[PDB]
Amino acid sequence: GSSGSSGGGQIVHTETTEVVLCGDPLSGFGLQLQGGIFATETLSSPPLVCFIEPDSPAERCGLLQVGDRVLSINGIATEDGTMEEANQLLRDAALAHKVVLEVEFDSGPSSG
Repeated sequence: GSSGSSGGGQIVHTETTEVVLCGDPLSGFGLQLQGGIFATETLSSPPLVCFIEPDSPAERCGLLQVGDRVLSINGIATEDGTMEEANQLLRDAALAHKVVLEVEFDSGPSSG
């Protein structure tokens, strides 16, 4: 199951942030993913936050915003799935009243 590990290695070359969203299965959450046009097709890259709902849970996180990336969802890699799956993954999560998203970025002097 969860076997502990240790010894050496190196720090992650990239950083990430866990976005915990909560909502009902009806009202869902409040976030839109951005990726391939077609649904029935794997994702070579992580989908971006196409859009976000105002006063929504995804927005309440603040940290989240259009442009962000979604590596995995609840531990499910988006690149190892299809657009739909990603969206669907958000559905099942909604039914849980909780969801976890993983964003990618280089924690540092990100000027813009």
